Amino acid sequence: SKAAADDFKEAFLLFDRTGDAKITASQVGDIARALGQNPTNAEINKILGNPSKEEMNAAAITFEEFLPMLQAAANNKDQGTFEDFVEGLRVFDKEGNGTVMGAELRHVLATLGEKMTEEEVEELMKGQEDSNGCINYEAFVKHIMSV
Amino acid sequence: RCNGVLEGIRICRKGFPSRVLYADFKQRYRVLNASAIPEGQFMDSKKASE
Repeated sequence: SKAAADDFKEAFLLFDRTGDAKITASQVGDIARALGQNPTNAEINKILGNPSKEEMNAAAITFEEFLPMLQAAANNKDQGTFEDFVEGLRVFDKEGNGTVMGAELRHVLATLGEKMTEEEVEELMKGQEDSNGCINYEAFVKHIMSV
Repeated sequence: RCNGVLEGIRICRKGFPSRVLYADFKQRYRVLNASAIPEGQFMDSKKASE
């Protein structure tokens, strides 16, 4: 709305590697996340196809399409409730203390639903899981929602 | 019918219908959390599915 945030246009100049002021359709998922929006990858996929837009063939972009797609994704930020994120992992391990065994969270984050690479899974556990093999998800989900 | 076989099936189906045999369970679904389900199925034919 501007509140006209012109820093979204300045961040589009940091993600366009050619400097022509266009951003390919394959970068739009990760740049919506870098502007403070977390649409799921199936949602980013649907919307695209919904609009008869094929992410399979070469794509370019213009700021005039990327701005309204970020504004259509911005209504879905009401789905980001931290009660359900901590209660999900609290149902994932027994006893009254928030600890996932290391390999349980790593294999679930790579193979269940939207596949996260094991390189990204190791980069998200690095520091929050110590050598006991127990990830405290009270501080883990706190630090994941700090970015 | 007269055996009781068909009546045992009935009573079963009232309950937990579909019942998967463990290996038959491994193979077909390992792929779901591939790493952790495969390990389970291989490590203990039963304990695996678990």
